[PDB]
Amino acid sequence: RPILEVPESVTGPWKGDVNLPCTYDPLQGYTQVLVKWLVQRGSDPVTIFLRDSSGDHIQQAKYQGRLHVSHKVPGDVSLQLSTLEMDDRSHYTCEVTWQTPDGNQVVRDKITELRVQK
Amino acid sequence: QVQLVESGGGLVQAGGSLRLSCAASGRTFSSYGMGWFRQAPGKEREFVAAIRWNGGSTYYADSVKGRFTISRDNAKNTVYLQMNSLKPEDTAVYYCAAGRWDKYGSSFQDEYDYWGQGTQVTVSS
Repeated sequence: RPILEVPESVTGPWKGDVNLPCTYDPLQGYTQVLVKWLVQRGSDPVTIFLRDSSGDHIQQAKYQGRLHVSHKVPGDVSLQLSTLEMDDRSHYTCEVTWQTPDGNQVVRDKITELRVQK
Repeated sequence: QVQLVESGGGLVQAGGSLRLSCAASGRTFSSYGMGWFRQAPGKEREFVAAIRWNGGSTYYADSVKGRFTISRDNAKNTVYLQMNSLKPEDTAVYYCAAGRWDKYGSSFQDEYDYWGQGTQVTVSS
């Protein structure tokens, strides 16, 4: 099984809400130290959200006020968008980094296609 | 699908050269990371090379660095493995795989969802 469970595509309603699942089974001994969500445009991704040691940070203006990332359940870093725009259609990447105190590091990422339907 | 179809295998002399191809079906090729794996007799499947969806980065097993080159053509829905300076240790069945990793995890077979039936490579002393 892949570490991150992310569907190959999600369809959301124009002007409404969508959830992009990204989940994993936490492993004892590792700490989640970074979550990044990225969006494609067009041959390179840009970071739209970071969760780091200083909290949650939206990183692109067009997502300000419209983007939430789950945090309640360990292993669930799903992203929700509000007031979906046609220009939100793209491929989105969930990227998670784990470390140990002695410095080992593991990273995984996974891509979903967001479709927006009228 | 994607269905993945490999070709290009053969029996070659040590020092020689082959090129494997992998033809993908569907229209979603360009969104997948692509990789090559191999399985030698009486051994487990192992990573060989991978290439990001956008061609931006490539990744190689240490043992094939500088001898093998992976490339892709998103317009022709094909991935290639140029295999130069072949060694007997390179003998194996070679498999093409597609996954939705972006730039991490490409060495792990578990991070791929589609696999071809493979093509056979033998390198002789």
